[PDB]
Amino acid sequence: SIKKGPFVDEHLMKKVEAQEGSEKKQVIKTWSRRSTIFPNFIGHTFAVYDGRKHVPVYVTEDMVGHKLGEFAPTRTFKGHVA
Amino acid sequence: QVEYRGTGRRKNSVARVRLVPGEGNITVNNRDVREYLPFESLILDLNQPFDVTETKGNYDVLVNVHGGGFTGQAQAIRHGIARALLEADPEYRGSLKRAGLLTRDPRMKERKKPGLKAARRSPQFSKR
Amino acid sequence: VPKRDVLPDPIHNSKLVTKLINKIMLDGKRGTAQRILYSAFDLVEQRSGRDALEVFEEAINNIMPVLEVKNYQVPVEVRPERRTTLGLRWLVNYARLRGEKTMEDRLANEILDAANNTGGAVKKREDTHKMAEANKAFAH
Amino acid sequence: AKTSMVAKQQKKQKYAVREYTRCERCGRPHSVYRKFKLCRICFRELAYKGQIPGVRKASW
Amino acid sequence: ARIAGVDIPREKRVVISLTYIYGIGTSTAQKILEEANVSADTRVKDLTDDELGRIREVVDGYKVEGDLRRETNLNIKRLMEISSYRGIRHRRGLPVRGQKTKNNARTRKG
Amino acid sequence: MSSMRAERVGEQMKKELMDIINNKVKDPRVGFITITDVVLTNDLSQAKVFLTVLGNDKEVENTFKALDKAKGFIKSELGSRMRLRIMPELMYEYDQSIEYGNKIERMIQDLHKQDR
Amino acid sequence: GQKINPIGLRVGIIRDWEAKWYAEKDFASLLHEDLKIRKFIDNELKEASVSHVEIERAANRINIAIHTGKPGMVIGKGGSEIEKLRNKLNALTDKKVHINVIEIKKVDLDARLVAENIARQLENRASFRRVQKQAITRAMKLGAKGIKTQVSGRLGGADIARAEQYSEGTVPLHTLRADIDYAHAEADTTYGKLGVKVWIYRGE
RNA sequence: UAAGUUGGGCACUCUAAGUUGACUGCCGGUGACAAACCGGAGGAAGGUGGGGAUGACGUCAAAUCAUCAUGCCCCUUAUGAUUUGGGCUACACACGUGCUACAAUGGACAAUACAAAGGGCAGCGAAACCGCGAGGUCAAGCAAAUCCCAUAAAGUUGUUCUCAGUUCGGAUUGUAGUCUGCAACUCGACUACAUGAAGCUGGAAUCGCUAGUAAUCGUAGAUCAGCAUGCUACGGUGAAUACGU
RNA sequence: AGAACCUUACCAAAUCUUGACAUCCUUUGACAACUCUAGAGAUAGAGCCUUCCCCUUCGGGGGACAAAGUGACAGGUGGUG
Repeated sequence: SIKKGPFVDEHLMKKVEAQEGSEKKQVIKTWSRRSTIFPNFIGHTFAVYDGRKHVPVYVTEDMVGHKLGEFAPTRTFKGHVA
Repeated sequence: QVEYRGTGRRKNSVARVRLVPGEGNITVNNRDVREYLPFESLILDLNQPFDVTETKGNYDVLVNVHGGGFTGQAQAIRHGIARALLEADPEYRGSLKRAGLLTRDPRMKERKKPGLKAARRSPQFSKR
Repeated sequence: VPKRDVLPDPIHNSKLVTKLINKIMLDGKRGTAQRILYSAFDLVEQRSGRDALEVFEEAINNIMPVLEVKNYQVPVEVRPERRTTLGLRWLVNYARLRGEKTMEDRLANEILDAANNTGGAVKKREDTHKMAEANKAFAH
Repeated sequence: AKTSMVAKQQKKQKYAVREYTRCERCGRPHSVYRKFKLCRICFRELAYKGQIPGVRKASW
Repeated sequence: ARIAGVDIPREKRVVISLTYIYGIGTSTAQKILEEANVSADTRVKDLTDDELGRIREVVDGYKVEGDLRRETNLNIKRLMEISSYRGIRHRRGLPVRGQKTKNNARTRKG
Repeated sequence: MSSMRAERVGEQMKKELMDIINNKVKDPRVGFITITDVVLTNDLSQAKVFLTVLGNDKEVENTFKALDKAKGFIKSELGSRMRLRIMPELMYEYDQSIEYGNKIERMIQDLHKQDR
Repeated sequence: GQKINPIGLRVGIIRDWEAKWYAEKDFASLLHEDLKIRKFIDNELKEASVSHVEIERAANRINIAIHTGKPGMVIGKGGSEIEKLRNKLNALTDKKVHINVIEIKKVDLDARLVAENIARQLENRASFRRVQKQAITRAMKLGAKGIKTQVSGRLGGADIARAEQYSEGTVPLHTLRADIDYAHAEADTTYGKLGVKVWIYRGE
């Protein structure tokens, strides 16, 4: 479950810190599979690589029921007719 | 006084049956049989030794038994009692051979073979 | 061919109780089955107070069938051991199918009613009689 | 393919638990015994060969 | 009903009455019998003045009238409002931890 | 294992078989007024004859020990009579259904006794 | 499978193990070290046709015994080559060794020797049939209670996998008091692989 | 002595290696007198006592070039390959296996008993403390008949639920925590709380079991840094059925 | 007989082409532990250190390689039971 507090990658954090000191940036190329929701990612945007192409998704103010690891299933159409 | 000895080995249960003079009764691990062996009103079989062997003079029993289930332990008492009756005097050896319960039953749980499952059931057949 | 029968019984008076404790021993558990059949013993000795031996003997002497069947159907003479076994199996089947409230009210009602030579036990008895007598056309 | 797996499991790993105990003589990925570092079939092959001093089957 | 919530079976034991509707539940039976003393005295409703003296206080913290309903409603509102990375799998019957659905019968699904 | 053809062969073989067994088997001293019924396999190579005899459990045995010898004559004449290509081998067996059916009528007494 | 190498069942009853050492939980190290010497054996195999080796592990020393096809040059003229083999083994296994070369049984009645012989004969473009006839002839001349050699694969430069067997005498396989020698070999010239399993039954 | 912890012996059991023993080896009968068959005595083992490995010739152009090797054809600045995400597991679905319930022989609560086998050196975590539990923390002994994993469940002793979609039932999701993993989301397991669908023994068809048997209820091992409704091994209760082809 | 990464054979991206790995020739040699930086990581630049350890009669071998050239090549979970 949860260990070492919130789990990060310690290098995407460097990029977000560098781009957050000035006016916030709405473009961030990343992988975002070893990161969790925490208040320092508010107001930014992330392009999570689901496996074919990373797609930007903007951070909202209500990140309690969502995680930035995945925004859409890597199974496109979820392997079903409907 | 004199004390005879017998043993019962069946269903991986060994009872070190020791026979002593007295009214005729048992002490399984220095305890009574009724509550030690759960739902064991079957002591009729356990006292069948007294009803069919050596007239009906009951002989006190002291038993130290470990291993196997409670029913297997109970039947293991019978073998030790029968052995003690045998070694008391050979007169009833033939009668015990003719009264049953003397030939030790080698029937214990056997091995598990591949193909069985949680229920010991062979695999099914390719139906439909 | 061998049967591996068991002689002794906690209640020595009747040896059919061995078959009883064996068949009611479902799901690999013996203690509670023996407990509930003792409860049936007690209640049948209590309701219409009499020794359970007589009522049980009436049940095991009136519900015994003489007509069975072994794409052709033929009546066949029944061996006494198979007849008693089938009777006891039907008794436990009635116990299961009745599905009454208490542990043993169904069992005691079954044995008492079979002793009365009435009820679903004799209904199944006459079903066996008439179903087998319908098959007599293949006897010749 | 596995020709680069034989070295990848031998090359550096990003963290503590990143490897698998593959066979040494064989390259079979799955069904390996960690006590011998050998796959399922290699153990049988050497046991039929009598290399290990362990006792034979049918002892129970 | 009278004690709390919406309706309570009549002439029944308390342990099932408190769990007939959204409420304390019967998994907390050990905790409630350790804290409170109102239990199944007998299978009928024997609610007297001595009864309900402190069981209402013991269960007071468990406000269950529409609390679970509002919690679930806001959760699904966030689900279908915010990006539905879980909402997409909530239509097919998959939990947060996954189900690997293969035998999709007509219970959860249309 | 049975076809209409086997049934016709059985009927027409029964008619001739009863005739021969009671009108041409002289030599066996134990002749018996018999009734018969015959069944065959689908391929007409095997035939079972079922019959009844009058007498004790030594007279049925004498008659059987006589039928056993006479089988050759029966087969010869039967092949000399019928158009069928392959002579089925013949074995003679009592029709136990006669006694079994009679025992089948026996328990009828039990049903009528308890209800009266 | 239907047929399994019988020396697998034979070992542990009448015959000793192929490799022997003291017992401990560190069997992985011992086996992975022994595999290196087993693979190194091929260097002496390719010239002396050594049947097999029994390796022993003393308190801190290693003892081996090879069954060479001829001892004259494996022992050298006066020990001109054993020392370098010992040194190479010491370097490769990171531990010393005590080589004790013993010549295989004087008669070429063993299994692996003749298996390699017929494998090389096939690889040298010689009729497997005539080679087998010579092998069984000298096998019965030398005296053996039972001997069979199977072959499989694309024999005689063909494209069909056929199998042949040429046995002689009483050969009890299901019997356990047999004391047999199962062998194997691989041979080819330009076509796939052609496996041969020679079986020897010497005494009961 | 709480307790085989201690002094004393290996008496019993148990414990591993030699030795008798069930081999037709004796009797009576049957059988062409023979082989053999039946019954018996002795006898634990009576007609090979039981269980397990050993699977003839071969059949399936059965499976494996993906353990490995392997002849040939092809790419060999890609048909080789370093690193990051997933994916083999998606669902209108069907399939077969396996697990869980449809129950009051039952469920729920409380005291209480019987087992063997396997692994263990940095692993097996004695006792104990804390916590809502998972588990957190400290901590004994042990290269093993010493010590641990680890308690056996059903069952015995009393009670309750009283025939309902049930004090049956946990599918479903949500809330807050635990072990391991830097990481538990496609993507581990467990816990405390709530929610409570179907299912009230299942139609034609259909599989399994011949005695310590099924069925049932527990235990251990590997798979693993952690993750078994799968597998193997061990243990407990324990029946009728085969007249007959 | 263990699918979150490694695991995996596929796709996308960052990417090299005697290649990821390994051997044969030579320039030669105990194989680089840790940090800063560009980079999603790889990888790369460096600071730093890997660093004759065994025989060494002074070489050399081997013995690992730090990087390089070389022709083979290696390689295919590419195919064919």
